[PDB]
Amino acid sequence: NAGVTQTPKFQVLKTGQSMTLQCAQDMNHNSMYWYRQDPGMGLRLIYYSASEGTTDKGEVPNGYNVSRLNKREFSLRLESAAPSQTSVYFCASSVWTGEGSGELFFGEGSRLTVLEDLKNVFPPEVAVFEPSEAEISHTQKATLVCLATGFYPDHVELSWWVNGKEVHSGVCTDPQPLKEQPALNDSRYALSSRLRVSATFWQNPRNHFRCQVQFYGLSENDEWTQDRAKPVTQIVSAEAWGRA
Amino acid sequence: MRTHSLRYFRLGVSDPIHGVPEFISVGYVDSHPITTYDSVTRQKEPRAPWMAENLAPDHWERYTQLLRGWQQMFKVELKRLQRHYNHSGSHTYQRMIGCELLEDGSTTGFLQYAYDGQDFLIFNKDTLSWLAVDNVAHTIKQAWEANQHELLYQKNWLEEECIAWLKRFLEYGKDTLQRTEPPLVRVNRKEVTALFCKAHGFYPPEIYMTWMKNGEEIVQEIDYGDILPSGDGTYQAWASIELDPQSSNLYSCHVEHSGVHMVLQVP
Amino acid sequence: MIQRTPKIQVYSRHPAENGKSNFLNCYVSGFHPSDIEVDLLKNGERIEKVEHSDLSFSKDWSFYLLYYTEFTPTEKDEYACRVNHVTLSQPKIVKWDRD
Amino acid sequence: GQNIDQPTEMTATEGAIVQINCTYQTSGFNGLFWYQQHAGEAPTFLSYNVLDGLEEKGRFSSFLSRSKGYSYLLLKELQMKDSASYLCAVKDSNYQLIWGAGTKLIIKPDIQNPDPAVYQLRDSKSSDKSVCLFTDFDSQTNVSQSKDSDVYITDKCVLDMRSMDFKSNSAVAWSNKSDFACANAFNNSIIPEDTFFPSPE
Ligand SMILES: O=c1oc2c(O)c(O)cc3c(=O)oc4c(O)c(O)cc1c4c23
Ligand code: NA
Ligand code: NA
Ligand code: NA
Repeated sequence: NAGVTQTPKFQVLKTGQSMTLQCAQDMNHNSMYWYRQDPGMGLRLIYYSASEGTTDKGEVPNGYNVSRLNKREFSLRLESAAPSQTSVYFCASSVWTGEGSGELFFGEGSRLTVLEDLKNVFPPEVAVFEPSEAEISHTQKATLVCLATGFYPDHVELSWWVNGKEVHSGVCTDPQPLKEQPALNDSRYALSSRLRVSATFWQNPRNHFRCQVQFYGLSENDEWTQDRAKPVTQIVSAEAWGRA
Repeated sequence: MRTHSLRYFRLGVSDPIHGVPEFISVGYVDSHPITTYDSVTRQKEPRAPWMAENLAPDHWERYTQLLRGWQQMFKVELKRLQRHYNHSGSHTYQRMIGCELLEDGSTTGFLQYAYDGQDFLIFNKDTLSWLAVDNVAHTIKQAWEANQHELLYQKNWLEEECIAWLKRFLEYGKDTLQRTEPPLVRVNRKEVTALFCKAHGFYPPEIYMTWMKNGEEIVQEIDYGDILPSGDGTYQAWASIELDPQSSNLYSCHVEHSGVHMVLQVP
Repeated sequence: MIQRTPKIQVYSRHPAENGKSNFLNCYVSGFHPSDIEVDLLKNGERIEKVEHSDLSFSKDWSFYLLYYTEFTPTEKDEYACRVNHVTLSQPKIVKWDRD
Repeated sequence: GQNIDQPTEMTATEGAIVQINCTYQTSGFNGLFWYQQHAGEAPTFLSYNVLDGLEEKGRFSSFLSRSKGYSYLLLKELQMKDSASYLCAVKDSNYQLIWGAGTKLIIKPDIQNPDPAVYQLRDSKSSDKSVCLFTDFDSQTNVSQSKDSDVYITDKCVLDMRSMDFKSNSAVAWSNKSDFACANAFNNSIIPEDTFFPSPE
């Protein structure tokens, strides 16, 4: 029971480039769909597959094409990527289509940014800041903060690691990133996150905290001509230890 | 307005002969075919011109994809029936769904399935339940009746969506569906001696003919021909009664058709 | 499955007066399953140009068909309909009783 | 012209009732669905109505009037985990789904012992930025975006320390500007008057 498995979860493309989006479902469904989610609009169907052996267009097929390879898989293909195709893509499936009450089962989404140039891609700078002593005295709690700044596109996953294991209790990361220069259509982003722990936990000196940002960017095949380092997919981290 | 009905028919065949399709589906507005699809063309197409002329290629394209899905659903469902019957060889499976707009404005709706040409499951959209004729059907019922939502969907469709389509199609095809062509009714004798009441040339095909004797409805003594297509958009029929050699009687043919009643006395 | 055998009815589109073009109809109905073969005969020979309707569905789950050919009846000529089904051990022939 | 219209965003309070509307003008009607979409994640099925009336599924109920073209999703006894978008969808006469734009549901936490304050966090030897934390205030406070171009201020965010069943609001301000201080970081925001500003050392 995997449900609907689609890949990749993130992708940076240059204008005119090619890309295929994978989608599989292990549920023995017959109908599969490819949707496109954009801000301020309802979902929009690109292509659909009523059963194995047939596909047909949807509301927005131009610039895309598809292949129902077998009963399990349904692939969506861009062939000359274009900026307006920057979007989050969701593959979905139902037992049948043309039934009335059947719900849709969705994949995790695939997020594509299409760019004229790659000279705007940037990995995030990550820094960790340690609790205010004033805070510990006043509230008996310690809040560490992590800042990830100057990244582009917005393809990041921020996790906290405490003593080498991921933690979620006590975390709050921004739901939306901050455009570091709102006026610009290509401004870079900042993202903040917060770990609050008890003063006692912070005051043990063997306790180790690390904030980690996974950035999805360029790959071996993409061309790079800039002076700075190639913004490849990479993990950037920052840490702090407890202070007695 | 006379009574009108819309019906969709599906047929599946488990081991079809060379050529013969394993799936067929046809729509009717009253007695007129309006839509067809089958597993060899794999395309839904109008069988009525006032269909083709009033629905854009997008409709046929959309329903073509749905019928390719329904064909497969039927293949699967019939595989299941035949294996729980433990049946070898070729067997058939059928569906019918649709609705009636009666003359007084009230409506009806119906959905049922058949296996080997006998009743298998009949829907009752007022109790929201299925009737099963045997224990293979009983197992489909327990399964279908557990998706309370899917039955609610069928009740909505039979009651609102079906009726809405039928109203739409009645308008597209009104020059055909709402015309009246009264019948040409004669009488004649045939060898015992028999009175044959023949009518022909009429549309729609709903017609009632009966023989009366001295003002009483000779019945069980009447012999009813069927209503038959003439080949040109109209229908014929007849009824015969058998004459008594021993006493004279006043025999008269009665025909009702589209709100008009006709009486031919036999001198 | 219960296999139902076809009811066969041979008749003309209009009342046939000798010498006047008409249409000869063989209507085959109530059969199940749907495999069927129909031929119109002239004096026992099969007619080549014979048109037919699509297979049709009845509420009781059986099927009907209409086979027809334009023709002009004469005193001498005799016309039949020849039907074959899986419920039929051999062909069944039904003459067109003009009377 | 088929359209579905749902409100863009709604704010209710933790533990309260909220009712999300969805009105539709469609070509036929074969059912109206509700889906839930957590931020960053996939939509999941919540409910389905095709006849008229109300159906109850736990803390969620969903209503439908076919005559009026109208459905609502009613969320009882609100919880922070209910913060998401809610998407309504209608099957039309041709069984093809038409999707509303979605309603963002924001849940204000019930802050039991407010203690609003702004703290200076320790500089990092690996960064040139100074970092201020506005924290522990009531849900009634709103945090404004920076007015100075080299000051950056995040919106508010709710943290849950489940070990102590404790919840706090917080927002972050930072800058590498010389003139930058915590005492002046949130000066474009209407903060509580009792806000703690520890002496700066
Ligand atoms: O809207 C419908 O259009 C149809 C067609 O156009 C058709 O050719 C065949 C069918 C058919 O077999 O079954 C149907 C249903 O059970 C149903 O609930 C709705 C429809 C059809 C249908
Ligand atoms: Na359901
Ligand atoms: Na009759
Ligand atoms: Na019929």
